[PDB]
Amino acid sequence: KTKQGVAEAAGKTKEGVLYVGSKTKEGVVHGVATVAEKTKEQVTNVGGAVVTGVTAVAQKTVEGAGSIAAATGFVKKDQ
Amino acid sequence: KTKQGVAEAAGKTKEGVLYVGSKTKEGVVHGVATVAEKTKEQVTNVGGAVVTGVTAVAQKTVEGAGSIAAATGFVKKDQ
Amino acid sequence: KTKQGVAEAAGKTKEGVLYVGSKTKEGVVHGVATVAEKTKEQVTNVGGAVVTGVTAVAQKTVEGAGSIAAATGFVKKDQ
Amino acid sequence: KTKQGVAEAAGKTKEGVLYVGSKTKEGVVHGVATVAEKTKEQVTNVGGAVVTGVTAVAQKTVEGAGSIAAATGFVKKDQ
Amino acid sequence: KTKQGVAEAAGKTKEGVLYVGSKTKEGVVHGVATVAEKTKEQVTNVGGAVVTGVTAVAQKTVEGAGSIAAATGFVKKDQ
Amino acid sequence: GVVAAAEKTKQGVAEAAGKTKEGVLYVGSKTKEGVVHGVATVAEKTKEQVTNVGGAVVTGVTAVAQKTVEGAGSIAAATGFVKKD
Amino acid sequence: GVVAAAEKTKQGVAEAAGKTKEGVLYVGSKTKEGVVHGVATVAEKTKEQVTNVGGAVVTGVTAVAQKTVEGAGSIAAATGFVKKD
Amino acid sequence: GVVAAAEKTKQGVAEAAGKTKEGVLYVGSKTKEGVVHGVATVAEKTKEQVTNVGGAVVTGVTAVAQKTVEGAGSIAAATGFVKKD
Amino acid sequence: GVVAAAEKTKQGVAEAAGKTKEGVLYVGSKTKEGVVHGVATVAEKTKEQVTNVGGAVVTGVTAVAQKTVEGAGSIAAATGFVKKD
Amino acid sequence: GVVAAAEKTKQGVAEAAGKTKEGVLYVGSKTKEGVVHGVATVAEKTKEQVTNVGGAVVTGVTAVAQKTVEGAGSIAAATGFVKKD
Ligand SMILES: Cc1cccc(C)c1NC(=O)Cn1nc(Cc2ccccc2)c2ccccc2c1=O
Ligand SMILES: Cc1cccc(C)c1NC(=O)Cn1nc(Cc2ccccc2)c2ccccc2c1=O
Ligand SMILES: Cc1cccc(C)c1NC(=O)Cn1nc(Cc2ccccc2)c2ccccc2c1=O
Ligand SMILES: Cc1cccc(C)c1NC(=O)Cn1nc(Cc2ccccc2)c2ccccc2c1=O
Ligand SMILES: Cc1cccc(C)c1NC(=O)Cn1nc(Cc2ccccc2)c2ccccc2c1=O
Repeated sequence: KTKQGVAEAAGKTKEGVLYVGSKTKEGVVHGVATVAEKTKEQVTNVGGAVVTGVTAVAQKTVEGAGSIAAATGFVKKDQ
Repeated sequence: KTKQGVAEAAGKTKEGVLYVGSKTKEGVVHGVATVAEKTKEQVTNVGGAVVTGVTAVAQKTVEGAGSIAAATGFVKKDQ
Repeated sequence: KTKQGVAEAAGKTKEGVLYVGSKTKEGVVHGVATVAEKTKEQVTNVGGAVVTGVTAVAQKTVEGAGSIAAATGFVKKDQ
Repeated sequence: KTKQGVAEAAGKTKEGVLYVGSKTKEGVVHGVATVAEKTKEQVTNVGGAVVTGVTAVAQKTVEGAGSIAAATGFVKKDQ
Repeated sequence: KTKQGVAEAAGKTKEGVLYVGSKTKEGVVHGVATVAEKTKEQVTNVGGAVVTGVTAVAQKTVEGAGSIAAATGFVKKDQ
Repeated sequence: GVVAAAEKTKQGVAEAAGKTKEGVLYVGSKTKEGVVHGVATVAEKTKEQVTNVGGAVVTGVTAVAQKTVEGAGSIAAATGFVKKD
Repeated sequence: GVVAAAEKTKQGVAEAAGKTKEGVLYVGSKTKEGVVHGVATVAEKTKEQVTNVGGAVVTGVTAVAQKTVEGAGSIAAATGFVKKD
Repeated sequence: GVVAAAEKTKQGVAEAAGKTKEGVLYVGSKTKEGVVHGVATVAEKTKEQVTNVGGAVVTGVTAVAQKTVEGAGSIAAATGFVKKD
Repeated sequence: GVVAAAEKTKQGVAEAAGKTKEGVLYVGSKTKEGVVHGVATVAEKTKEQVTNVGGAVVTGVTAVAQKTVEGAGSIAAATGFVKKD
Repeated sequence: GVVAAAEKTKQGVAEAAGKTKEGVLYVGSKTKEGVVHGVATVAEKTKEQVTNVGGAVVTGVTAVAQKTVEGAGSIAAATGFVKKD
């Protein structure tokens, strides 16, 4: 037997009100807020990569080796 | 046996009100907010990549190796 | 036996009100909001890629290796 | 037997109100806020990588070796 | 038997109100706030990497050797 | 006098505003005004006797949520001789 | 007098504003005004006797949440002779 | 007099503002005004007797949350002869 | 007189502001105004007798949270002859 | 007179401000104004007798949290003849 990332809840009663709940979060992006007010941005690009926005990436994988969740704003010239 | 990312809930009663609930979240992007007010953006691009918007990516995979969830704003010139 | 990303809920009673619920979320994008007010955008592009909008991608796959969920705003010139 | 990252809760009563709950968070990005007001940004790029935005990456993997969660703003010229 | 990162809670009563809860956090980034007001940034880049934004990365892995959670703003020219 | 000009350009934007007043805006926000959440009551053997003569009585398990803009919110009001001239 | 100019450019933006007043804005925020959360009561054998004559009485398990803008929020008010001229 | 100019450039921005007044803004924030959270009461054998004549009485398990802007928030008010001229 | 200029550049920004007044802003902050949290009461055998004549009485387990801007917050007020001219 | 200039540059920023007044800002901060936290009371056999005539009485387990801006916060006020001219 093997348990990994398991949320367990048990409750027992005879008379009254009983509440049982279980929650699980794996690879979750929650609550991203961005505000830009009266912002000046001047970009001159020649063959490059420029990133100025908002990026939110959430990845969950099982039995995955070598995976990349995010790769933002890069120049790759492998030979 | 093997349990991975399992949410379990059990409840028992005789008289009254009983509530049982279970929730699971895997690779979930939740709550992304962006505001731009009176923002000036001037972009000149010659053969490059420029990203200024909002990107939200959520990926869930099983038995997947080498997967890329997001690749935003890049220049690739592999030989 | 093998359990992965399983939400389980069980309830038992004799008299009264009983509520049982189970929810599962895998590769889900939820709640993306964007506002642009009085925003000036000037873009000059010559052979490149420019992205300024809103992108929301959700991907769920099983037994998929090398999959890419999102690839936004890139220049590819592989040889 | 083996337990890893397991949240367990148990409750028992006879009469009254009983509440049982369990929560689990693995690889979760929560609560990212950014504000830019009256900000001036001038960028000149020639074959490089410039990143000025907001990046939020959350990755959860099982049996994954060599995985990279985030790789932002880099130049790679491997031979 | 082996327990690692396990949150356990148990409660027992006869009459009254009983509350049982368990929480677990592994590889979680919480509460990142950044404010830039009237900030001037001038960047000239020629073949390099410049990073000025906000980066929040959270990674949780099991049986993963050699994994890199974040690699921001670097130049790699391995031979 | 407010003047905005743009001459001899390739892409030009010229905006002029005399007076401007911004407003209220919500983006991905949650609000709760006058909200009752999660009330649980258990009673086994309760004896209640009420003798009310010309008054307001509130008895039992009561869960009241009120949201008022230009009025009054009351639960029990035993008044008299209310006049507006 | 407010003047903004931009001449002999490739990309030019010229904005002029006389008077500006910003507003209220919420981005990914949560608010709670007058919220009752998580009330649990257990009673076994309670005896209650109420004799009310011309008054306001609040009895029992009471959970009240009120949110008022331009009015008064009251639970029990036994008044008299309320006039507005 | 407020003047902003930009001449002989490739990318040029010129903004001029006479008077500016910023506003209130919330980004990823939580607020709690008048919030009652986590009230638990256990009673076994309680005897209550109330004899009210022309007054306001609050009895029992009471959980009140109030949020008022331009008014008064009261729980028990036994007044009289309220007039506005 | 406020003047801002930028001439003979490749990337140029020129902003001029006469008068500026910043505002209030919250970023990733939490606020608690008038909050009651975590109240637990246990009573076994309590005897209560109340005889109220023309007054305000608050009895029992009471949890009150109030947040007022331009008004008064009271729990028990037994007044009389309230007038505004 | 406030003048800012930038001439013969590659990247140039010129900002001029006559009068500036900063505001209040919170970044990752927590505030608690009028907060009651963690009140536990245990009573076994308590006898209470109250005889109130034209007054304000507060009795029992009381947990009150108040936050007021432009008003008064009172718990028990037995006054009379309140007038404003
Ligand atoms: C709630 C309650 C119960 C029992 C005793 C009382 C005093 C109250 N309070 C109020 O009625 C508050 N009020 N008063 C007035 C003015 C008015 C009232 C009665 C007769 C003539 C004029 C009013 C007018 C227009 C729209 C709303 C309202 C309002 O809401
Ligand atoms: C809540 C309550 C219960 C019992 C006893 C009292 C005194 C109160 N308090 C109030 O009624 C407060 N109030 N007063 C007025 C003015 C007014 C009241 C009555 C008659 C004529 C004029 C009012 C007018 C318009 C909209 C709201 C309101 C308001 O809310
Ligand atoms: C809550 C309560 C219970 C019992 C006894 C009292 C004194 C109070 N307090 C108040 O009514 C406070 N108040 N007063 C006034 C003015 C006014 C009141 C009554 C009659 C005529 C005018 C008012 C007007 C408009 C909107 C709100 C309000 C308000 O809220
Ligand atoms: C809470 C309470 C209970 C019992 C006894 C008292 C004195 C109080 N206190 C107050 O009513 C405070 N107050 N007063 C006034 C002015 C006013 C009051 C009554 C009649 C005519 C005018 C008022 C006007 C407009 C909006 C709010 C308010 C307010 O809040
Ligand atoms: C809380 C309380 C209980 C019982 C006895 C008293 C004296 C108090 N204190 C106050 O009412 C304080 N107060 N006074 C006034 C002025 C005023 C009051 C009554 C009648 C006419 C005018 C007021 C006006 C507008 C908004 C708020 C308020 C306020 O809050």
